[PDB]
Amino acid sequence: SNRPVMGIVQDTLTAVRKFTKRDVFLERGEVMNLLMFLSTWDGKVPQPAILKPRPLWTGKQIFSLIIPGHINCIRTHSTHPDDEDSGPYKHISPGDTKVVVENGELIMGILCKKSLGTSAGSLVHISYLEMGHDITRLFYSNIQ
Amino acid sequence: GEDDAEVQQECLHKFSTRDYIMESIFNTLKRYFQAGGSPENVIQLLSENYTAVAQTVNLLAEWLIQTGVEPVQVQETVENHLKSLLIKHFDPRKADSIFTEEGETPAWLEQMIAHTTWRDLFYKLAEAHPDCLMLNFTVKLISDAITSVSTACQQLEVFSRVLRTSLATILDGGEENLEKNLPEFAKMVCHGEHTYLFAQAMMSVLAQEEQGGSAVRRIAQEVQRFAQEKGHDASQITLALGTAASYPRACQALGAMLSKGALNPADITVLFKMFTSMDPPPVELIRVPAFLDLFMQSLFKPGARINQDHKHKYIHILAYAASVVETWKKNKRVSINKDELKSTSKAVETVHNLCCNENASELVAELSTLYQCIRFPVVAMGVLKWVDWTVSEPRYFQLQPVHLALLDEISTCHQLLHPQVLQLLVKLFETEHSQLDVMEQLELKKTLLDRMVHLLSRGYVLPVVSYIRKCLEKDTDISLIRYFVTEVLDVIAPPYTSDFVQLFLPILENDSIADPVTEFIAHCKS
Amino acid sequence: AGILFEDIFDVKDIDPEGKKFDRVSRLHCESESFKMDLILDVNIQIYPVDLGDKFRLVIASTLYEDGTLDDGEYNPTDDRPSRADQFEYVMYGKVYRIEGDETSTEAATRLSAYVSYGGLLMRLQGDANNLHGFEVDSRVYLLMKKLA
Amino acid sequence: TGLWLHNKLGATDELWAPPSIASLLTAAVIDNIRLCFHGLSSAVKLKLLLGTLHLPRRTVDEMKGALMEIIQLASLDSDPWVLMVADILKSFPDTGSLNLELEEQNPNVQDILGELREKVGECEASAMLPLECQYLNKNALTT
Amino acid sequence: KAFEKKFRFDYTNERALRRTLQEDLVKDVLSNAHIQNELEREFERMREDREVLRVIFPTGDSKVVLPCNLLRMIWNAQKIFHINPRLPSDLHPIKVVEGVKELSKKLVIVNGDDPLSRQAQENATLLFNIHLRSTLCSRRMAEEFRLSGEAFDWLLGEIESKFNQAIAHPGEMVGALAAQSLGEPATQMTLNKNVTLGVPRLKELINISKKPKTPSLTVFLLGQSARDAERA
Amino acid sequence: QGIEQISKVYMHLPQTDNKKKIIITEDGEFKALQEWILETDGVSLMRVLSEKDVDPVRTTSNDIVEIFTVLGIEAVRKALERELYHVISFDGSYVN
Repeated sequence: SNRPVMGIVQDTLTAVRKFTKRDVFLERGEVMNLLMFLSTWDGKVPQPAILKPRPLWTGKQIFSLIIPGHINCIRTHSTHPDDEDSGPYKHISPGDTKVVVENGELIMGILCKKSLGTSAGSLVHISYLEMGHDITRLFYSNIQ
Repeated sequence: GEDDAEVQQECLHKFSTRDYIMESIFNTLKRYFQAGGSPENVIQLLSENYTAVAQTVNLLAEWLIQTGVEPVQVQETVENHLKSLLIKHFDPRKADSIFTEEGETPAWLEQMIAHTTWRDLFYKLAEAHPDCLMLNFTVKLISDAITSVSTACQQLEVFSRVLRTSLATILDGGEENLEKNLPEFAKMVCHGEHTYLFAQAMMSVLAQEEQGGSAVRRIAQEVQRFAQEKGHDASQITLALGTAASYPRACQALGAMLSKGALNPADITVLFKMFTSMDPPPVELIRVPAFLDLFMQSLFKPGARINQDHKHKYIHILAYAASVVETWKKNKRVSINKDELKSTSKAVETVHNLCCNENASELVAELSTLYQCIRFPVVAMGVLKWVDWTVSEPRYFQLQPVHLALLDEISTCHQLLHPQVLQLLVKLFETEHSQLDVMEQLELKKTLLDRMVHLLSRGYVLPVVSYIRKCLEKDTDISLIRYFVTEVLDVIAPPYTSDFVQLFLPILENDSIADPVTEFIAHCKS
Repeated sequence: AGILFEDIFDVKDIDPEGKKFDRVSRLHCESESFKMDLILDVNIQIYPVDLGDKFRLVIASTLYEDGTLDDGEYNPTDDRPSRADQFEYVMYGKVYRIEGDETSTEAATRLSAYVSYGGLLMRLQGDANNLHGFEVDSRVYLLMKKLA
Repeated sequence: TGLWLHNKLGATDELWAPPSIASLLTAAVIDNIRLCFHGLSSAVKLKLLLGTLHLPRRTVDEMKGALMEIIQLASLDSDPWVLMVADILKSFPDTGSLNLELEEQNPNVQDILGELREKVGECEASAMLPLECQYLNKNALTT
Repeated sequence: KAFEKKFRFDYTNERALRRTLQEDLVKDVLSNAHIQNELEREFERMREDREVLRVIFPTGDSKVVLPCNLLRMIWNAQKIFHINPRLPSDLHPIKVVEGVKELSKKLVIVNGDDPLSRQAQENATLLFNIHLRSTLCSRRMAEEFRLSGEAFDWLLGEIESKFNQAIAHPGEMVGALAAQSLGEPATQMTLNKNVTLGVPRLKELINISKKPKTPSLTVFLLGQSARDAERA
Repeated sequence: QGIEQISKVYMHLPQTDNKKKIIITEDGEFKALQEWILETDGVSLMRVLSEKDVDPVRTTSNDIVEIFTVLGIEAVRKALERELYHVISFDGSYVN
């Protein structure tokens, strides 16, 4: 069915849905711990999404390092309110329900089955079609 | 060198061309006869190609008049042809050249202006050219017989004199002719903010008169509405003009809300805290029409963005606006009635809950509490805007229309809402759907006609029959007017005042049946 | 300078569609001077803001107030005088969209610039003259300070 | 500053202040209008003086003296437009309100009042009330 | 109307070309009628392609499976070369037309030069060529994508490479692959007018039977009986 | 009256757009008209196609051997493809 046969599964799928929420904030030690497990990490700590009153990184900000290359993707979270695409807040999302990967960076949205699962057009599918099987293998392991 | 070898050929082109003798022929002939050469063959060239098109026209036009066809058809055809040729070939530079050779256009202009079509020609020519001297002079002078807004506001004195004359006509217009008397003034005021501020300040000072200045205040609010329609924020105008300066918090809050053309929980919270304080600012301060329309579209369109912790705050401020009695002891609020507040807020709350729930059958379920609660006027306005936006959806009549019944409670129980209800149904009487066929469109139209006849029975008779006359003269087929007369003469009891006959019977001349029509015509002519 | 934009805003709504994230609120703010509409997601937990507040906003290309490029990398040990010292709330994001009212015939009069500070989204709508510093896929710093 | 006012207000089709005028002004310019207020066409002078209103209340309160002097200049221009906007807007930059005893020896305002005073007095009968009265309960409505 | 508005290139409104293209390209487009005839021919063959799609897809379903994701490749071209869509582009429309033409020459499924091989080549890549000409039309390339010359060349190279990577490799046991790909969903197929479905129906289709459980005729009507319930 | 081996005939308007009468209006837009279809039990395709005021083009069966006997080998190829595509895609799953 010209789609990925394997996607992200139970615990890590629920946990990455919770991780890429808009209000996930990680302090310095937490991100320094998490980047240990990122095999493809180039060793540069990204600039935090919030510098003052305290350095904090977003879950999407850390996940953007997991996304390889410069792939670009558009999907919708499972709880995407249809009629959001018609309202004034089209390209800004109140519920953060539209996932937009841009140049290998997750700039908005909450990932779920509809963007990391086995569905055709999912992020892992585009990762395979663009970066090849090896980089997608590393992408899977790093997400896990 | 001598231009003879070129200018003589320039003239001979207009001599030997087919058919030019009848003209600048004199000027070119003078340029040639002074240039010498062969002037004898010039006349032969002029008359050689004289095809006698003019006498051909004599024969043809007099034969069309021989045919018994109306010659005024020929007049309209010739006028349309020549006027269209002028408009297609009008040059503003040459109009200004006619101005340059002499300031006042010679008698050809003053003979054209006697013709209505040429007066309309000059209107369309000069309404778009605010700097062409001929065109500006013509439009201004014809106004002395549209006054162009650029020359209306070019100085105080012209603006003031046209302003006061036009405002006198508006006040003479009563409550109907303002529609024609106000725009010519309003669009004149709505061109600049300085002419604006001046006219608004004049109308504000005029409004202090208790001998009708309420109407000048009304017209000032209407001009402010139009200034908003031209995309100009007159918020701070109304602030510094009214008693906003008496309360800076209410000033900044309200003015921000008006400048955006929308509400917000912040300014609303400011006003809520102000009216929750022991010194509530004046209820006149918030009683502004567009502001209350913002309340309507916040509480009665689907959406807008809303919090429950502020839903009641919007509701309570609107209740304070619609309920509280402040008595002025020489501009001193000394007695504050807030006793008819809580019931009004409760009714507004329940009705807004229903309206923003996007109700039909559930309306009929709680129609008891509705017609209990429409007795509140502000609630009646809110339901009116809600049912307007629901029913104004394209093809809302193919799926439930109970909503049209509710106007019966509104208009009957609130006299001053007669103008809104008819001015709602004027849109609905023009409903047209390809899905709901012309049969169903006529069904809905006849239903709305019954509503308009009921509203006529409440006394709103002059504008009803005037618009019925206008749409018959236009749109409204003779079947609809006959059904109008059927329902009317089936419900209206004699005597019939001539203020109603003067429009109802001379449009009833088209038909004679619905026999009650014969009785009506005989009684109202005898 | 490196300041793409500066203004003073006032919060006209806090969380309009109802609370959807227990630490983040979508402020809607107006500007009195430039008359820009602002939507901005703010982490209220560390920087609590309530309704009717006022604050200076600044969108800057860099923080070192010398034109020196930031390098887009976290350096906790920076001796250069940072502009962030004059502000309470500092976020770092990327402009990812610049819409406008342009037609194929005429340029835009009104522009809407969208920025994503790690997920926290901002839109800034207003006249095009004040948003000429914004260009897509460029990094920006949002510097916000409450005003008394 | 004068050519700056030209480049921000050169368009004569807009006789209004441009939206966001305080931003299309600057506090430096709020002070510096006095240098070349009388240098532009009178239309531009008017648009500037009217732009004074949309500026924030506090920003005007800080530079109230500058707008006071600018209105004093506005009361001198030959075009009566500038004279009456100065007359109306004398008090705003420091008080926050406008003049309202505006029959101020201007024969044009004298014509307006001398006609419309008695015209309104004649038209008191069936004088269409403001549009606020529709939404109010009967007690305040009568009061 | 919408198709012509969105796809037919306009070379008669100078303002649009100034907004979308650099002034030298605008003068080049407006000056000579050769390029204008080329763009007219482009739109005409796109209209022919539209009719071909209409007869192929009578149900109007635009979703279709194809090798190369042209929109994603255009987006990657935009974000690799930092295309600014706010500025006029430097890409000739004629260069777009000739580039898509030579690219379509390069995409070969069946090779040869006799009429039979050429016709089979046209038919094999008909739908993808239609999609390519519609997606990379100079109208959309100049209006909404705004790609530069180097970006467009990179895009053509990537389309060529990915298409050549998409051709079926010889020796692949497509029979077994089809058998497994059609046998796997039978393990998920269950059973809930009333019509037989699931693995009984699949059985009967493969196990071709003279006795259907629920034989039927979805018979259609054409006259007024199609809409008239009484006549039906 | 009636053709044998036809024990029941259900008449209905399909609300799903797949069986709706899809046309291209003069503007070039796809419009899905709602038209009555009849679905029967038991098949005699030659007879029902031979009937009067019956669409002889769109009328089809779910019985593949009937299609082969009456229409041919390419017709039953296409009909078999559509039938097993239907039974696969009925549950929402997709296969190439």
